[PDB]
Amino acid sequence: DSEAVVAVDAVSFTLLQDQLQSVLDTLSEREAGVVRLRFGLTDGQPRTLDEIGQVYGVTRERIRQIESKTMSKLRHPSRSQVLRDYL
Amino acid sequence: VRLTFADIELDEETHEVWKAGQPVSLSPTEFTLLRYFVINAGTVLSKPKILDHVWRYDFGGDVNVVESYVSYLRRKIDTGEKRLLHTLRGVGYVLREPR
Amino acid sequence: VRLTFADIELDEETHEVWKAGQPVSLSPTEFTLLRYFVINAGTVLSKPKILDHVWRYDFGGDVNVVESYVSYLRRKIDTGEKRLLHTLRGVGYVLREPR
Amino acid sequence: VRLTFADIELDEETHEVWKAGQPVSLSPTEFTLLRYFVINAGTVLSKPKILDHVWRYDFGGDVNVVESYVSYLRRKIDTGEKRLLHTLRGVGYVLREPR
Repeated sequence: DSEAVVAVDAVSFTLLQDQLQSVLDTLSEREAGVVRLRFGLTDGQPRTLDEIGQVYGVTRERIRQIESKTMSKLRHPSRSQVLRDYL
Repeated sequence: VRLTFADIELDEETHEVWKAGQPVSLSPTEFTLLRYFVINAGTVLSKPKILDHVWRYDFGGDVNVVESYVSYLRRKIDTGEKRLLHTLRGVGYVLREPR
Repeated sequence: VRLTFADIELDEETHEVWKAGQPVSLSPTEFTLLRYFVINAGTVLSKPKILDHVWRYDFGGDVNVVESYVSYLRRKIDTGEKRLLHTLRGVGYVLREPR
Repeated sequence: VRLTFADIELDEETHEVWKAGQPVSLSPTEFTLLRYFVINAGTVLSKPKILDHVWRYDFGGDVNVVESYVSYLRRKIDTGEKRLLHTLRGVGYVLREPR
C-alpha cells in the first residue's frame, strides 16, 4: 500500500516539528515570526512579502534584508548539525 | 562546476550563459529558469513544479507567465523552429537534444 | 599575498592601490569593498552577503549605502561608461574584465 | 643593524635618533612606538593592535593616548603640515613618503 502511513516517519515528522519550533524560538521573536509567516508554519499558506510588510508595518526591502540575515544566521553550525540527522 | 548541454554553457559563479560562444544577457527570472532547465537536461519538468521552484512558492498568478518566459528563452537561444527546448502538452517543458 | 585583477593593483599589506599607473586614496569602507570584490573576483556577490561581510552585522540602515559606495568606487577606478565593475539587477555586484 | 627610513635614522644600541642627521630627544614610550613602526615598515597599524602590543593588556580605559602620541611625533619630527607618518582614519597610521 503506497499511500499507507508507515507509522515511523510520522513520529520522525512530529519530532522534527518540535525541534524546528524550539530552534525558531532560540532566535529573536521578530525574525521567528517573519520566517513562520514566510514559510507558512502556523497556517498552510506561506505569506508574501507584501503581506508580511502590511502585517508588520515594515518596508518590503527591509523585510527581505532581515529574512536573508535570519536565514544566514540560521545556517549556523550548531543548528545545522542538530537538523542534519532529520533527512 | 559549469552546467552545459550541446550548445548551452551556463556558469553560475561568473553568472553567464554561452550559446555557441558569444556574450548574451538575460533577465534574472529567465536566468534561473534556464539554470533549472539545464540542471535537469533530458527530464521534463511539470508546470506546477517550475512554478513552485523557479518562481516563488506562493505564486498567486496565472500559469502562462512560464510560457512567456519559455518563449523568451526560445527566441533568445533557439533560432529555428526546430528547437532543443521541447514542449510536451500537458506535461511541461524540457531541454533535450532532438533525435 | 598580493592582489591583482588585470589593470587593478591592490596591496593590503600597506593598504595601497594603483590604477593604470597612478596611486589614489580612498575611504576605509570602500577600500574594504574593493578588497572583497578583488578577492572574490569573477564571482557575483549579493548585497545581503556584501553587507554581512564588509559592514556591521547589526546594521539596521537602508540598502542605498552600498549603491553610494559603489558609485564612489566607479568615479575613481573606471572613467569609461562601459564598466569594468558591473552590476546585475537583483543579483548584486561583480568585477569583470570588459568585453 | 641600525634602522632607518628615508632619512630618519635610529640605533637600537645607543637609542639615538636622527631627523635626517639632526638631534632630537624622545620620550621612551613613543620611542618604542617609533622603533615598532620602523621594524614593520610597509604595513599600516591600528590602535587595537597598538595598545595591544606597545601598551599593557591591563589598559582598559581611554583610547586617545595613541592619538596624543602621534600628535607629539607630528609636531616633533616633521615641520611641514604634510607629514611622512600618514594617517588613515579608522585603520590607524602608516609610515610613507609623499608620491
